[PDB]
Amino acid sequence: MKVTYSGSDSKTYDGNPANFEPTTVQWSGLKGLNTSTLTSADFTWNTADKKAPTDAGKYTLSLNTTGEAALRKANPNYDLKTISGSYTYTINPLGID
Repeated sequence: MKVTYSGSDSKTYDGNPANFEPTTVQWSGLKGLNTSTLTSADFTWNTADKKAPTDAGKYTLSLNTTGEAALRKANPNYDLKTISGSYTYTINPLGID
């Protein structure tokens, strides 16, 4: 009876910004919840500039207010009063032999 999200992903450092993939986010708590309309724009990187990072490190993203509205719109039979979650994205350092 409580909508939650979780998930994780990673890449190896390549000097390019990370590409968050919303299909790696795992949803739970409500049978039949429609998450098919969510996009990368619906989550915000919890970084200093709120942009996708490049440097090796451990980062998180959170569903933002745009994302809350999108999820609510996709589920008209419900009044989704809480949405809680955690999502971790790691950029691993590049091995140099």
